[PDB]
Amino acid sequence: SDEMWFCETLRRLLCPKSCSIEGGCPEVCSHMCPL
Repeated sequence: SDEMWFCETLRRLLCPKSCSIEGGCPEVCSHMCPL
């Protein structure tokens, strides 16, 4: 817990959540978890 979350939370904070809903998100959002 909180490990895989942390990366995805960084995603949720630095990337617009719309990325998972509608899209239209910058490619940085994709490599926010390069692990």
